[PDB]
Amino acid sequence: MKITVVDLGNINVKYVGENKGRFSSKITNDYQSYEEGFQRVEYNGIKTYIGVGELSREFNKADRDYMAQLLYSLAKANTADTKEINLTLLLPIIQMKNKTRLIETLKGENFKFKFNGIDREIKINDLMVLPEGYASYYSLDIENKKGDVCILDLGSRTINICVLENAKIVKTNTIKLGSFDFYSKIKSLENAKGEDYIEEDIQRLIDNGLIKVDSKQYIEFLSDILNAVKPYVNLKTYNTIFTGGTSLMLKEYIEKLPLNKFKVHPNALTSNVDGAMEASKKVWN
Amino acid sequence: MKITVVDLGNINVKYVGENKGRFSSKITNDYQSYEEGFQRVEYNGIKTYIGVGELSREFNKADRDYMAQLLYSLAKANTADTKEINLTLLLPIIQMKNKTRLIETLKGENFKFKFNGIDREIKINDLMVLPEGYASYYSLDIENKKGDVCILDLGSRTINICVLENAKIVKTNTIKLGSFDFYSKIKSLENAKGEDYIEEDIQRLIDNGLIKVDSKQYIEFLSDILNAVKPYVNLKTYNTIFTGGTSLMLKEYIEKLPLNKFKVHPNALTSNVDGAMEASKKVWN
Amino acid sequence: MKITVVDLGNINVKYVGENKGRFSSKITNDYQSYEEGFQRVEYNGIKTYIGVGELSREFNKADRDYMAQLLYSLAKANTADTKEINLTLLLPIIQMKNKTRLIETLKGENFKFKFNGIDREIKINDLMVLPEGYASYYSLDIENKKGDVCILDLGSRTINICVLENAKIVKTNTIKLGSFDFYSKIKSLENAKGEDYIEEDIQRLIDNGLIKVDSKQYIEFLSDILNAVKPYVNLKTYNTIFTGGTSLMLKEYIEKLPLNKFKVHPNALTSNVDGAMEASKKVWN
Amino acid sequence: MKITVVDLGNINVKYVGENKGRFSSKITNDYQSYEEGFQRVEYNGIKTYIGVGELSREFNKADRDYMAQLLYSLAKANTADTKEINLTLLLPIIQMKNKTRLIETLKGENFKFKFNGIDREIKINDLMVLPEGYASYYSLDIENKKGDVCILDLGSRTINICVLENAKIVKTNTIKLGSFDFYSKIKSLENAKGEDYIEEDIQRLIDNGLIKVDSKQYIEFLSDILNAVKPYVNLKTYNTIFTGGTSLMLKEYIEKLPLNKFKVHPNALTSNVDGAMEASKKVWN
Amino acid sequence: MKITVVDLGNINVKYVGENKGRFSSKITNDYQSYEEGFQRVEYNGIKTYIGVGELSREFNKADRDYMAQLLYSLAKANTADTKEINLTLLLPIIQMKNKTRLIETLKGENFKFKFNGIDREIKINDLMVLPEGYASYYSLDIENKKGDVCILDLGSRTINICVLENAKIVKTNTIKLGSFDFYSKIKSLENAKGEDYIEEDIQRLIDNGLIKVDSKQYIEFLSDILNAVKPYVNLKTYNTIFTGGTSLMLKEYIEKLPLNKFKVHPNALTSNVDGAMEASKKVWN
Ligand SMILES: Nc1ncnc2c1ncn2[C@@H]1O[C@H](COP(=O)(O)OP(=O)(O)O)[C@@H](O)[C@H]1O
Ligand SMILES: Nc1ncnc2c1ncn2[C@@H]1O[C@H](COP(=O)(O)OP(=O)(O)O)[C@@H](O)[C@H]1O
Ligand SMILES: Nc1ncnc2c1ncn2[C@@H]1O[C@H](COP(=O)(O)OP(=O)(O)O)[C@@H](O)[C@H]1O
Ligand SMILES: Nc1ncnc2c1ncn2[C@@H]1O[C@H](COP(=O)(O)OP(=O)(O)O)[C@@H](O)[C@H]1O
Ligand SMILES: Nc1ncnc2c1ncn2[C@@H]1O[C@H](COP(=O)(O)OP(=O)(O)O)[C@@H](O)[C@H]1O
Ligand SMILES: [Mg+2]
Ligand SMILES: [Mg+2]
Ligand SMILES: [Mg+2]
Ligand SMILES: [Mg+2]
Ligand SMILES: [Mg+2]
Repeated sequence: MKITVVDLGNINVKYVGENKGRFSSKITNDYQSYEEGFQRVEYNGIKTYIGVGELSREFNKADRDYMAQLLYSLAKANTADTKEINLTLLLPIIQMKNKTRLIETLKGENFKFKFNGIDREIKINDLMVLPEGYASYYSLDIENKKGDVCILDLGSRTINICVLENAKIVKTNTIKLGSFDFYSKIKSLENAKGEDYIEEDIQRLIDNGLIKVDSKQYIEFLSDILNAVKPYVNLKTYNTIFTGGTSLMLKEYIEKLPLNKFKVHPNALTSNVDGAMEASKKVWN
Repeated sequence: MKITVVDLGNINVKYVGENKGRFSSKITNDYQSYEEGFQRVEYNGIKTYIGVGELSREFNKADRDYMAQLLYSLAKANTADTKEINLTLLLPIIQMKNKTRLIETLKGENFKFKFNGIDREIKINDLMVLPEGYASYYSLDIENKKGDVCILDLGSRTINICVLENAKIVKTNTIKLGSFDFYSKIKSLENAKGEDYIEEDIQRLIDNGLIKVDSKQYIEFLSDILNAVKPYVNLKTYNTIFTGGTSLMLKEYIEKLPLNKFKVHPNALTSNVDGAMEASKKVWN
Repeated sequence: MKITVVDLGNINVKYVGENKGRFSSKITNDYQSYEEGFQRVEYNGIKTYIGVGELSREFNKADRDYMAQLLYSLAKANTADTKEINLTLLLPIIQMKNKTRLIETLKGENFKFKFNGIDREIKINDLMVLPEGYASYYSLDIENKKGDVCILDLGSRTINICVLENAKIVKTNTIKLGSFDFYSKIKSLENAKGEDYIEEDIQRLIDNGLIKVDSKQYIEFLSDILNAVKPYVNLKTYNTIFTGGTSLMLKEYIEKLPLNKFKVHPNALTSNVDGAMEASKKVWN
Repeated sequence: MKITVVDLGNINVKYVGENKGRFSSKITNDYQSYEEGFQRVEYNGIKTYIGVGELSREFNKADRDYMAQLLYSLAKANTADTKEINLTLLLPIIQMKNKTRLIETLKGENFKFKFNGIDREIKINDLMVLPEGYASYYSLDIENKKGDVCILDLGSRTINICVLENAKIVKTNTIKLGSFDFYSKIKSLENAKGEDYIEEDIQRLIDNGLIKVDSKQYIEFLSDILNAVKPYVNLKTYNTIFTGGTSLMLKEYIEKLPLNKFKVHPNALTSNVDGAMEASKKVWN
Repeated sequence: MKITVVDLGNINVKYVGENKGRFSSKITNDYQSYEEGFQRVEYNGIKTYIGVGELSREFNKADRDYMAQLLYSLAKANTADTKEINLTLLLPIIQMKNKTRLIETLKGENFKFKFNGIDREIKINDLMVLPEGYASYYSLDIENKKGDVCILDLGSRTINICVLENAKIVKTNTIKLGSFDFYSKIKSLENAKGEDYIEEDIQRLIDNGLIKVDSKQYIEFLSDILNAVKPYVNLKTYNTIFTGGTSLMLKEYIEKLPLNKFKVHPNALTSNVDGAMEASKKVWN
């Protein structure tokens, strides 16, 4: 009956159901003293604390312990009364076959968990999967759907390219690149001097004003990503829809490109979500 | 019982059966991630995606992998219930003998395929072949049949000339020329500057308004093609029926020629089809 | 006085001067910790490390930062004592006009750089440019020069066609295709399962024996490239000289083609170089 | 003349000269009653006792009081008669520039110290520095040098990655992680109940059989470290040489990994040393 | 109804209820002659004198005879008329589970005692527990709450670290270190000569001017404690709130640190108290 959409991502998780929201992808099984105060979930005896700790960089996220984050997001989005729902997940546009390994472990399965001590249960009627980026096309405005466009999702580690003709797809591909590599680049020179920064606590340093990120590093990253699209797409053609958090991160620099026609998707963070979410309304409803 | 007509072409495929239509000749065996969303056919274990990828420029189209496009067109035109049909193909007016290599591989053969996962089968009672251009004469209006006319099909790569006396043919020939050479000419100067266009994604650029095609390039192409007909035909004589997509592409420029009597065939795209299609009604029915 | 020839390429750079050689086209401006141990060049304050990092896929290589690779190759080929030389570059047979943008930035210019810390300078008397593929004709054996031949360079991203009559050219063209597309095809199915390969570290995987490249993928690539030459050349005619690294990559499969007369150029890697290099001896000497 | 190599480390110090050996990195300036019985060194009036006390966890070990441990190791390795030597230190592969701050304070300097009351002096002709991990490659067996390998040093607090092509480096990086974090994890749950353990006296508890370390904690640590290498290296590729004491600590669990090609370096403790030590023979001798 | 907060500590006890205050943690069951004149409490027949004698150094203070000090503090803070109250204790941020052993022995229990001969009774409605250091965050000023801060309590024997994001915690840990170790260090060299000082009567000697504490011993202690926080926190980041009596003891030396942003909490002695005390108002009121 209900519908829930979850983009696990690699650094951020974005959920939309009865209530929408997002949080950080950090997950840790490390033992903790003051359990009351943190967000956590316990499944079949193993406990995990969310929003802190490691980052789960493993590629092919079909098997990167997509276990605690999913249930936590389901509990946060919907309410306790809800028991049966329809899940619509978003996988990268290249790892589709892994959905076979997904459905087998989820479809028609009842999951019981704690969610900060308030034990509850949940079941899912049927599971559905959509490519990343392609989903966002549905959230796109009508004025851009008619034309031949290119959905370009700039993920933390994955760039997703989906070229759409007039309501049809032509090209689909993925690139191993994203903001994580930029964070690694920054830490490569920061940790060198005397410091101990890592890819996790580095963005907050930029936000609070400790790391002085020169404007041209963003330009270098822009050139690098745009150097990873020429073999597959000519960005001057195929009016482009930038999506993902990296797009918001680089928008003021993207807007000054030598591209005839383009734009940065509004609410890009949830775009890939909302789009797929719209698709759900089309299928079950 | 049923009758189906298929013009494979070189850039476009045009089918007419219980339901008519057309699509692009692009075919690719390349591996694909998001199979659901594309049009495809799998035959004896090998899968091909239609409407995208390469273009299959091979001449003598009797052997240019006329395999996936044919079955896809048959499935799209007719319905699943249909099992036996009569196929009427259109070959160029010079490669007739290759029909011997065609019939042997098709007549009395049952083909099973997927067509986007919905497996089905189909058989063909008997195969029939007609020259290109000659077919369109049947689709022609009565007012032009009586006079001595010249059917001139301007294909993407082949120009077909068939001179008809009063219900009889006198001259028949083919020329290696068409819109593909024009696309090559345009890309020769476009790719030179900084770009990466090819013969496939170049027409769409003209359509959407990126390539500024000067009016006189069309005139140059017109002179080139009309320079390829003087040895065989005097266009002032032999009232001319222009057919093919190139005719629609150049019609407003053809209409201003110093020719006493001529015309551009209506629905030229399907003309060569409809004509031959009429012929089928004459033979089996 | 001296003469130096440099084929920048897109994946490999090939230099010949007083000392010949080649290396990889990978270039990175990324910050590096252990600078001693890598090959690098610093120009006007910006440092670049060669043989590692990105790949610079940008087409129209007249402006793809042809800056560090050039100076590094000049330093490696010649010696420190040399100050003035004559440069003979090789551009694709379609981007000639870009030579105007080249000469202006190079002719009569003195470049100072580090080359792994040993600072040095160099000047170039005059600059010269030759088409790709056409150059290799000079390196060709005499037995093939007399006949009407077709120089076919199979680059990593560009196919160069130059048809030569008896010591004269007739046809000249370029196609966007090469081994880079093959690498993209392989990674399209490899990255899908669970992996993280890209177009850079994929050839080494084939070489060391991790990727199982089926024999028929090479055949598919051969058909694709040979499907990109029919509109311009009939390979049965115009005895063919295959050049480029891709020719060595596919030679044992090229040798089994239904072509009456052909061959694979020896030392094809440097052929395009040596040929043009011979031309230099003709002009200045 | 003589050559001495010193790996200060963070928990253990490893020296090799005329006589090889190792000891603990614990250093304390705390006042002591029974000075006779402990190992100590007094430099310019300040006394320090080695093998007991604090642990000097400060990162960027270029300035973590690398003062008493160094002289103590020099005295223990060589003999009293020796006056002039050549020092070859090992720094992490990311803090190279700090060598500038090192040489200035050491090169051409005479150090006098007590070494348990037997006053002596020593001078160093010239100082040399090598990256950690990279050094161990020289100690590696010939059978592994030819292939493209990955030196992976698992330090107490630092993971050092150095990817070597055929006798050349491609990738170099550091991660803040090691056995110290594992000790912190263990104490996090041990100290909680009633105890007072710290990161220093915790390994001895495991060795003597008081802390019951479940087998799966080692697996968790293995996954954590292997989660810190995917962005930079694919361990299935790049045949891996594990080095460092942590490798010996986890070897029986490393040996059961799903890695096609790998190994644990013999005498890993001194590997990083011996390797660099070999390098010294190449330079001065 | 009433609310009472008690920080037992290890050397000092700090109570706040209807009347606030503090005293020394010294407790002795030793027989005493002149009982009138000392502060004491007798519980179930056993008498204890407060403010003199031993010091109760036992770690895991959930069971270090937290019996007489508690009742004495309750009697001193509130008045005789009060019978029922709500207790809010402060435990270290690592020994939470011991609260289970606490509540069972206190919740819903009536305690009768003497308190210097004036017999009285008291009951507690419900018991509540909070981590040390975390509590002080509530007492903190608003200007520091919004930012990502680090509460650092420097106890007599325990260092408590609690890293707070924007109103949320991320890291929580404890270290065995404090002013008691400093007192032990001082006595190690004082008792050596001819004296008989211990960890109890040593601070008073500093206060009254008998022990000449060199300024650099405080610096050594500062470095030692700051050497015990690098693995868990980078003090340059995470604006720091120093709390505890040791902070007041070292404040003039803390203020001269190379830290960009920090401060010493006002009334740090009661900070950990007041904070938790505020929390009580939030829960019951
Ligand atoms: N409000 C914001 N302002 C600036 N940058 C943001 C904001 N929200 C997210 N980002 C950036 O966008 C990135 C999030 O990418 P994300 O969409 O989580 O990757 P993926 O889609 O692959 O999961 C982060 O690295 C973050 O720096
Ligand atoms: N609706 C249209 N408007 C303008 N041009 C068209 C249209 N449809 C087709 N064309 C042009 O006609 C050509 C199609 O030729 P086609 O009939 O497919 O060749 P062939 O008959 O040899 O298969 C294309 O190159 C296209 O540019
Ligand atoms: N010794 C060799 N053996 C097998 N393949 C090779 C060898 N040398 C080069 N190649 C292949 O040839 C290609 C080099 O093409 P290249 O000549 O650099 O392109 P371009 O001429 O466009 O710069 C590479 O992709 C590589 O796989
Ligand atoms: N003989 C041994 N048996 C088991 N474990 C050992 C042995 N020797 C050292 N170790 C482990 O290896 C670690 C030493 O790491 P080390 O090489 O000193 O770090 P670094 O290289 O960063 O200085 C220690 O934590 C210790 O537990
Ligand atoms: N007014 C003061 N002036 C100077 N130092 C003080 C003062 N009050 C307390 N101290 C110091 O602070 C310490 C008290 O620490 P405390 O907060 O009791 O530890 P805990 O919080 O672990 O119980 C004592 O060692 C004392 O020397
Ligand atoms: Mg994403
Ligand atoms: Mg046709
Ligand atoms: Mg080339
Ligand atoms: Mg080490
Ligand atoms: Mg305290």
